[PDB]
Amino acid sequence: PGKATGKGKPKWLDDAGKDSGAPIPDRIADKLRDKEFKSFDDFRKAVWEEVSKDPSKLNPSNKSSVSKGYSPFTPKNQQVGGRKVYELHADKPISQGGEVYDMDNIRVTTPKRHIDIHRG
Amino acid sequence: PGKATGKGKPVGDKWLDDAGKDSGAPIPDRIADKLRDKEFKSFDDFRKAVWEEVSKDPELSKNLNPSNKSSVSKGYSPFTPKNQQVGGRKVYELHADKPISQGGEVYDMDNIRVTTPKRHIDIHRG
Ligand SMILES: [Zn+2]
Ligand SMILES: [Zn+2]
Repeated sequence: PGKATGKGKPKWLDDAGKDSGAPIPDRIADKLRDKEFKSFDDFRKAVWEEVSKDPSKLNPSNKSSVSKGYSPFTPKNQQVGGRKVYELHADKPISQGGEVYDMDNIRVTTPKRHIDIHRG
Repeated sequence: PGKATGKGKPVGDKWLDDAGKDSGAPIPDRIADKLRDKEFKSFDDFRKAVWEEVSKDPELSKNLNPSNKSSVSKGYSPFTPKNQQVGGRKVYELHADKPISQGGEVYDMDNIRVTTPKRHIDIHRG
C-alpha cells in the first residue's frame, strides 16, 4: 500500500508517443496528492476519472472510456499486441517499493513508446 | 529492424509459473535456437514468432489450457491467471531485463524474459 506525492506539470497526449511520455498534469496531481491506494490499478483508476471531469477532454468512445476509469485508446500505429491504451510509466524505478506514487516521476506513454523506452 | 541472438535457458513444463516472480521466465532454449539470426521488422513480429514457436513445441505448450493454445497457435500471447492481469494488460509481456537493444537493433533472448503484467509493472516501479 502507498500514497501519491508531487506536483506534475501544467493534446498533451500527442506528446505521449515520444521522449519520456507526457507528465501528470497539475490539476490531477492536486486532486490525488496524499490519497493512499491499495494497488496500482486503483491509482490508475483515479488518474483517468480526472482527465474526464477536467474539461484536456477525446472522441466519444474515448470520453466514455475515461469516465469509467479506463485509459483511452491510442492511435492504431501506437498499439502493440493486446496493449491498446495509454500506460503509466515510472521515469525512474523509485516507487520506494510500491509505497510511493511520485507524480513528478510518473509519465503517460503509448504502448509503442513505453516498450521502446525499456528497450524493444 | 532487428535480429534475434541469445540461447535462452532449459526450462521444464510449468515454465510460465515463474513469470510472475523475480525477473520473469527465460525464453526457452529450444525457442531461441529456432529464432536465432532471424530478422524482425517490428517488436510485434518478434513477439508473434516467440508464441508461434511455443505452440509448435509439445513439452512447452502442454500445460497450456485450451484458450491459451488457441491464442499461441495464432502468435498471440496467452492470458495469465486473473490475479496477474492489470487494467487492459491481460496476457504475458516480453520484458527487457536491461535496456540493451541497441535502439531496437537486437532481440537478445538471454536478456528478454516472459512476465505477467503485475510483475512487469512491479519490476519497473509500480
Ligand atoms: Zn515504464
Ligand atoms: Zn520490461
